[PDB]
Amino acid sequence: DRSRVFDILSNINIGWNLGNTLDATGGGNSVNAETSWGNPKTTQEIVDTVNDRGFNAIRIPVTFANHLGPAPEYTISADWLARVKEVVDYAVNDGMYIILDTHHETNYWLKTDPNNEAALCEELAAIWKQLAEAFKDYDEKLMFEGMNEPRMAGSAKEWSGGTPAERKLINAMNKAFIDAVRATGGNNADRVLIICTYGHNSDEPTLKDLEIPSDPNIAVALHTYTPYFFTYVADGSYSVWNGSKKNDITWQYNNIKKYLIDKGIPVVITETGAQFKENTEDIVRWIGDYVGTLDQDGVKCFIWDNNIYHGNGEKFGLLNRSLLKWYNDDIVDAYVNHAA
Ligand SMILES: [Mg+2]
Repeated sequence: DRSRVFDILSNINIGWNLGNTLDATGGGNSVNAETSWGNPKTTQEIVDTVNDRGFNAIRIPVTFANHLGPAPEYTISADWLARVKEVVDYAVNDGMYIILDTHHETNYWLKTDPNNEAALCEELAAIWKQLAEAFKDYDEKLMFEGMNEPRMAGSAKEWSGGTPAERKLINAMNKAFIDAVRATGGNNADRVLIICTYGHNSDEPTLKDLEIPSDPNIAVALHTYTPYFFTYVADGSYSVWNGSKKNDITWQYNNIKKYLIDKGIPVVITETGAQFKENTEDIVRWIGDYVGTLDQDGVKCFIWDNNIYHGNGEKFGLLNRSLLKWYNDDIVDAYVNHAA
């Protein structure tokens, strides 16, 4: 029975990612990494604003690599650990549901070479042991997500669920993550731990090869920016949403129900969203079809928000953090009022 995890997740309206922030990789071994991709330093007020709008869950992506000491201890720089804790505490201060992950480790040490399994598992465990210790006394609203889109960057199947060998490696890494956290005890004994597929991919072969831990306090995370050609800008992309492509969402969701939901495994969509293409009305309709599909089985999602809206880049921005005002209240309304 995994009902405790379902109970905790049911308290979430919809979630929000503090993107391009603690996950940013500039600045070297410095707290300045946080602002290295152009976002302002996070404040209590920024977090309050997210909560107040109706996003009562926040995902805090963090890239640790540059703040780590040498193997085998991989000691997290004290200044960085303290700053990560400060940001998590903004959310705890507001009684929010929280996901803390490791993030762009994939730029550094987290390269899914099956021949390097031991070193990979050991580094992931060494990092999570330290995080679990730091947050050992935190309550059940704080969840850990072991990895983010773990893959081999540049590989042929980087974004299609990788290879069978890589997927076995992911299973091993998910276990190492769970094992390291549970070993620290305290509230970490039953904290919700969120494992993932290769690249957070949700294609059938990827789901089919996913090992499900016997640990009853886990959830499986996926990233479904579906359809890719609506949500991203690429040759072949479109900004119009009239429902004709809803099938792309339905098909994929059916594989998620087949392999996870209908088996009683908790699923969380820890990233999704649609880049702004001067198509407010279309995104509002897509949200209805996409989030409405997840709502059928009470699956929760967290929206990616990188604070990019007017400028160049992937325009996932929703909250203008400097002004504490939302870039687009119609899109934001559709998200937070999804259950209405
Ligand atoms: Mg306890």
